[PDB]
Amino acid sequence: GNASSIVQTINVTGDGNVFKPSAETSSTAVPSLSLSPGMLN
Amino acid sequence: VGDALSYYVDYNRSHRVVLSSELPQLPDTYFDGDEQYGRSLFSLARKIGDRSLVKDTAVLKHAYQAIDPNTGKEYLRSGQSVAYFGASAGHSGADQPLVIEPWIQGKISGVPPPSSVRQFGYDVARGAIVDLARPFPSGDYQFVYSDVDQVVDGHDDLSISSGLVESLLSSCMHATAPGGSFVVKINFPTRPVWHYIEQKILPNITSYMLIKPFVTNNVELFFVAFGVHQHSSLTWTSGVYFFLVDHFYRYETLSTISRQLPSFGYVDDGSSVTGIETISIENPGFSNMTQAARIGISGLCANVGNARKSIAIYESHGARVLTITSRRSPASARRKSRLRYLPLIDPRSLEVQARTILPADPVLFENVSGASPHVCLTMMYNFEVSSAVYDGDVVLDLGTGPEAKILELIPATSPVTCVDIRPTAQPSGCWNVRTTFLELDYLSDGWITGVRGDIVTCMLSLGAAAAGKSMTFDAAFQQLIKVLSKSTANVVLVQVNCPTDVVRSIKGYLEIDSTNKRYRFPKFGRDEPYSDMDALEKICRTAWPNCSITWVPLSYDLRWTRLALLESTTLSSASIRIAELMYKYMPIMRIDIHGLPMEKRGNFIVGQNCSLVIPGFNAQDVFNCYFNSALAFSTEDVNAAMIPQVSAQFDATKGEWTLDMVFSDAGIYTMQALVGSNANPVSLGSFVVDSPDVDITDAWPAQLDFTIAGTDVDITVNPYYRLMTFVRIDGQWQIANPDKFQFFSTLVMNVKLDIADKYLLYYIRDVQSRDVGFYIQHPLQLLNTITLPTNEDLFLSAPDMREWAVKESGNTICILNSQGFVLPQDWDVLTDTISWSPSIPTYIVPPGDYTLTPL
Amino acid sequence: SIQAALKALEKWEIDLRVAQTLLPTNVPIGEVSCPMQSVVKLLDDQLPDDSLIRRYPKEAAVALAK
Ligand SMILES: *C(=O)CCCCCCCCCCCCC
Repeated sequence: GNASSIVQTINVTGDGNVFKPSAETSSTAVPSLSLSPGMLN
Repeated sequence: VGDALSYYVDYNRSHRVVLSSELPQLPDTYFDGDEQYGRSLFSLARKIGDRSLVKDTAVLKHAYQAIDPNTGKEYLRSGQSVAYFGASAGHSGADQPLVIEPWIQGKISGVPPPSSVRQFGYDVARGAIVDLARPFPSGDYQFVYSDVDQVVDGHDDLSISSGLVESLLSSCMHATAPGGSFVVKINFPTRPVWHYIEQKILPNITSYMLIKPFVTNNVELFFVAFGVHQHSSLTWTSGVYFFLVDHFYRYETLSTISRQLPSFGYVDDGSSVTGIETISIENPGFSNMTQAARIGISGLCANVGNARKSIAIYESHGARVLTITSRRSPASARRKSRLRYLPLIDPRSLEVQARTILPADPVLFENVSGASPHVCLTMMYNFEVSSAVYDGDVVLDLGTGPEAKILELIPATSPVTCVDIRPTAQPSGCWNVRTTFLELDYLSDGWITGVRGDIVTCMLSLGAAAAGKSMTFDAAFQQLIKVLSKSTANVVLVQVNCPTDVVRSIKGYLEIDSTNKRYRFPKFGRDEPYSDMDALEKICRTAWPNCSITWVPLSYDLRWTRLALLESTTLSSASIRIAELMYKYMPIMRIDIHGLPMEKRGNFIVGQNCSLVIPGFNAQDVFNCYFNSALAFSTEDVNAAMIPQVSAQFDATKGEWTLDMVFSDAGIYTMQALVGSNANPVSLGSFVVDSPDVDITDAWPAQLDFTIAGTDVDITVNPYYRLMTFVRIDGQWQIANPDKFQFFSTLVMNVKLDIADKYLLYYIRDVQSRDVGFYIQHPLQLLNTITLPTNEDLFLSAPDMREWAVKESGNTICILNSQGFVLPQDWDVLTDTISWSPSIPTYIVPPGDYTLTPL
Repeated sequence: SIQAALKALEKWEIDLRVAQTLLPTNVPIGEVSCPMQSVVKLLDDQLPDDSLIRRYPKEAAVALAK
């Protein structure tokens, strides 16, 4: 990926990266919102 | 110096279907800084004009020469709505790309002017501004040229650039009308880009091309597509694989070599590999005991000997001063590594100086003209020996020059022997390791038994030797073999005057007679003999039945050029190309006295079955064929083998292997073997294939279609050669009009006839390899012998830029190419000019005699 | 503005879902683990050629970690 002579990014295919799927870190973004209109007034 | 060199590859149905996933990936240190430094340094030092101009000229010329079989003509006609995407202004003041005006002017042979051009780009000035990679409202063009930078949009990496390339390809795909064509530029050729191209564009064209003009050591590439929005089954092929292989290899080598020169505009003080050494004496004194500068000059001589050393004597600030200048190189400083004491110099040459000489200004790269042929040939020769010698090898060199180049080429721990006639000049008493010299002949007898030695050499010597003694090449070779027979050597290197292909001639440089086995060097003024490959081979087979013989190839390598750049020997492209061509007839023989033999069985011509039987092995062993440092095939996988034909059989009775092949490229292939479940590699002998004959004959009927359809004639040609035509104007090759002659299929050529064709000769030339006209340069003397009518209408155009005035039975009518010319009422002009230069129109003259006289 | 913004990413979200779902990036209990070179070498082996990750890697990675 490195498009520059000097790299100061995050080597995705580099070493030192960590992959530890844990229960405490169960992924989610924004499944649903309480957009009920009675509660929205 | 010199102009640019162009490389191209076309699609062929016949090749092996290579997939997208096994083309060479780009190097990964390609962005690490020192490489960037090398690319900067090479580009700064390039004698050339407007790069965007020359590249675009090259690509347009090569684009007007791609035919549709479905309709027998170019996909590139004239009047085509042409979009120039990326119209960089160029700070030269033209405000536009510098080829558009020459294009429409038709000031290019082979490139008919178009209808119009529309200039879109970020830095356009005469067109319109937009960022192309995203949609923008426009009409439809028939041809779309691209010169878009991709190191600008998208941040500094390679995947964003990969996405830019797909965006550009789709945008161009949309801009062209159905049946059009487009060229795109690629900054970084990476694998997934061709993955995308293969699964997204290839099934939507008719033919494609790849093109690479070489003006700076980079990886820029051009990709050309034809017949947009028409379905086919085009996929990558063998030639693409080989081309990419070379297009990466050359780059890697040149970058390595370029990474050693001192920086552009540096300060030489002695630590740099290449520097302008110089020392001066104020008020010199020579006659009496000096012991002051007698060491002073001698130190510099030992520093940079064997390289041209220049002097000046003048006066500065009242003091009479002498100055010495020269240049240091790795080889020059390698010679110093071999001395123990310091050799000293006789100054008698200098105190006699009674004249006055102005000093000068140091220039590192001194040459202003380009390196001469034969010096480059000698360099490309000596790279082989300098590479092929390791440390400690006991060396016996024959033909050794008096200046003893070898003392500057080999490591400083290998003993050497000078075997020549003229006395040398190199010293005697300062040599740390053994070094001997001789005054005798190496064709002579009774001197061999006393001399140790492992690698025996002879370079640019034996042909002159045979010529001098009035001796033939056959006898000279056999006598050299005889002399080496009772020796103790181990490996032999010999330059040999003997062809490697179809016999041809290099113009003005090496003219070859096929009656007597003789070469001629005109610049050298001498007639020498040669012999033939098979004739020589048996002689080597005789004295050594264990002789493995190989013919090391050079006419693709560039590593040898490192023997120039590192002492500032300026290079020209043409001087390179002629060196390869000259080398195809002065090859180098590498003979191992105890290698494993290889016997040539079938007929070794392209388009013909070949056969080899390789004894002395086991059924669990492999062979690999290389070609230009590529890999034609290996035995383990017979099938996915990149050559047209493979076979593999084994004789468990005798342990003899058998490989029975067909090739498709003339030149040299090399077979190497792999023995055991180990990474160890053996090097078996190489072999040569040669192209079919260059002979041509043609049939000319008696009736001549002076109409538009035009007469059609038969040109008997072995199909391997692909053919076009040219003209020589002002000593320069111009591309004949594709609208004038049409090849098609036996073979038949179409032609529209004209009076103009009487006063210009026409050549059929060949473009299949990188070079043109090397094999077939056939003038059409029959064309300059036509018998005109008088009862017939005629096509007619001017011959050239000169001033021809017409005459009907010796009576001037008007004047072609004249200021204030007026068209006759009975003449008439034709839609598409038959001329060799698109600018000059073509008229219709009514029946009569027409004579033109030069003025 | 919100609705039209969410319209644009209608595909990029799908690509990220593919990336997180092709192999288990969540576990019920405790914690599991696997070397990053291996899993990355896997993704460059199964994601479809049209997936946006192939052309926009670092942002995809940082979004994943987000
Ligand atoms: C760095 O050298 C640029 C090329 C390598 C980038 C990584 C591979 C591209 C795709 C990102 C990860 C692979 C899985 C999608």
